Amino acid sequence: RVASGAGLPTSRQTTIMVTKYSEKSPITIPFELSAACLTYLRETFEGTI
Amino acid sequence: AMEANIFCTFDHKLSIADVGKLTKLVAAVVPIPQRLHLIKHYQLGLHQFVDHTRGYVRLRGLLRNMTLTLMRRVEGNQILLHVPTHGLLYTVLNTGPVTWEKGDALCVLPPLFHGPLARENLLTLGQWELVLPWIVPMPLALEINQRLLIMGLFSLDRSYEEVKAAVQQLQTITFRDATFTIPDPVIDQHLLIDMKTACLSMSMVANLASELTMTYVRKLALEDSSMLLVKCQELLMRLDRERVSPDDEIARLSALFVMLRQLDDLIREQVVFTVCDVSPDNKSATCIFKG
Amino acid sequence: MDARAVAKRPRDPADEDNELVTALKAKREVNTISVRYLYHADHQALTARFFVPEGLVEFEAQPGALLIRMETGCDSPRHLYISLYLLGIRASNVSASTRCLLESVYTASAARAALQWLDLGPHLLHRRLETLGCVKTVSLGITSLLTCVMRGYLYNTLKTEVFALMIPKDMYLTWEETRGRLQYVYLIIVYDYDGPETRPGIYVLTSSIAHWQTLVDVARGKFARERCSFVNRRITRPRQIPLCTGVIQKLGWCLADDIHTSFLVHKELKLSVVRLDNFSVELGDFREFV
Repeated sequence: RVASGAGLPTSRQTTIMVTKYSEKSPITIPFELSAACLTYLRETFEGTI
Repeated sequence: AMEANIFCTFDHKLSIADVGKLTKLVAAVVPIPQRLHLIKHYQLGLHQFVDHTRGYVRLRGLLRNMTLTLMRRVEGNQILLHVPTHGLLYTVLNTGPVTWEKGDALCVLPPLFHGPLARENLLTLGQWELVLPWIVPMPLALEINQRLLIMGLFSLDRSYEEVKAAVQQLQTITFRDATFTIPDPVIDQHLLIDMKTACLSMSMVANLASELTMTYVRKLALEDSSMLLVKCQELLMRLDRERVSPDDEIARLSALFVMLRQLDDLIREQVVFTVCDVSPDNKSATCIFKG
Repeated sequence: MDARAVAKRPRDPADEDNELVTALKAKREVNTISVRYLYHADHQALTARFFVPEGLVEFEAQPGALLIRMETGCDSPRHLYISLYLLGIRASNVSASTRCLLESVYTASAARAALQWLDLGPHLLHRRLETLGCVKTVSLGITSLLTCVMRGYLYNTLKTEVFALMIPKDMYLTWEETRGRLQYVYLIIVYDYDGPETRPGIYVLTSSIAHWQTLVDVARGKFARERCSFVNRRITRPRQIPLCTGVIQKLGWCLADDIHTSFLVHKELKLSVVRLDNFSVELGDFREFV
């Protein structure tokens, strides 16, 4: 605040308080895999070339 | 070096919401039955005096004997109570519905209501309740009792609805920045016993004045030089215009004075404060104390 | 609790440092603001500021004058302030020569309206008025400001000078040739009831009497004529009920020996006035008498 002269309104102290909050926005990524690619990555057959 | 303060302890356990309900009422007049150092919370307020058939006038008198006290500080367990000393200033809450202004001769009156209020909420233990008396400015405080007494004079005749239209006017005093609706002391046509006594306290006096004056004015008239008494009998002789043992005179005069002592509770009113500065939005104002 | 703790002498605030000093002492910080001596540290007197229109600042600019609130049925202002001297233009007690004299000074866009508010209604003046105290150190702004004294002595700050109360000679009266060593001051409104109009009759009445019973009894001698007017208005006017011959109320007290005549000076228009000196303020509630 600021000082002022006589005969004028003054400025009493003005404490002020505030509180911020928060937002949210999750994301997600689907992705597909062929069931054959899984069964070949898993099970191993005869060592044919 | 701390200033002396009465201690007080509530019995029922308080939730944190309850102790914070009380810290909103820092400054506040609190009647005390007797200047005991310790005091139970049951003694606080007019609530221990609350009655049904007993009227508002009983609160008007016992409150004069109550010791007004501000709540200087509020904590857990103990609650401080600062009794005012005469001539010192004391900040007080504007619990009274009337707005305060500079220099008012404030005087305490028991709280009133006109049915449901927008906020009756106060501190509330089981069964127990607090009641903080109004701090009305003096000119209205005469207007309160002047309405309450006349309203009971018509209580004998509620049967004429034209009389009720006058009671409806007395029911709602309209001080500036206020819209009061003073409750009728009468309930279900029947009077309260305190109202029946307060009406008897005045009507009996005016009746004795009509006849007892006819004697003593005569012997005292010729002796007077100021002559002001000599013309007092003229209105008394014109008060006739409409249409005994010596011991009987003593008992008759004796009632005329003692009834006025009973009536004095409704007449003179002590002022308990006089305003100085007023806080913005009239939430409260400092007032130098005056007994 | 200790026996030595009750043996200790009662505390002297002057020996203790001011609270502004005690806070700075721990951190040993140095503020530019002076801290060694708070002013107004020692004043039993209590005060409150009263904003006033600038058309009434005259004569009040001299320290020591009565102020009274004047309630108004208008919502703004609800309570115009009034000078004790400006009040005398309406009172019948003032001399007709003095009334024409001072009234030329008090004329203003504001002060002239205050006279109209005494004519707005039947209600008696004592209901419309409330004593406030007396000014010390006028601010004299374009919006005038006054430091009224609710209680105690009137004086300049730091006790450099003790202001004296000023009371007009036209209202002042003495109840006794033998003043006591002390005597209370009483503002006392009186109403001389009359047909066309009930004039106010202001009086200032210092007296050694203090008890209310003894005071009103001697009061009926000087005011028996107005007392005769009150009952006379009743018999003449059925269905008319005037009330209260007047009002007495305490205003303060004075040392009596200090009283002496004086005069106000403004605009080259001197006005003789009684001058109470060490008038400690002690406001009292109105007490009607018939």
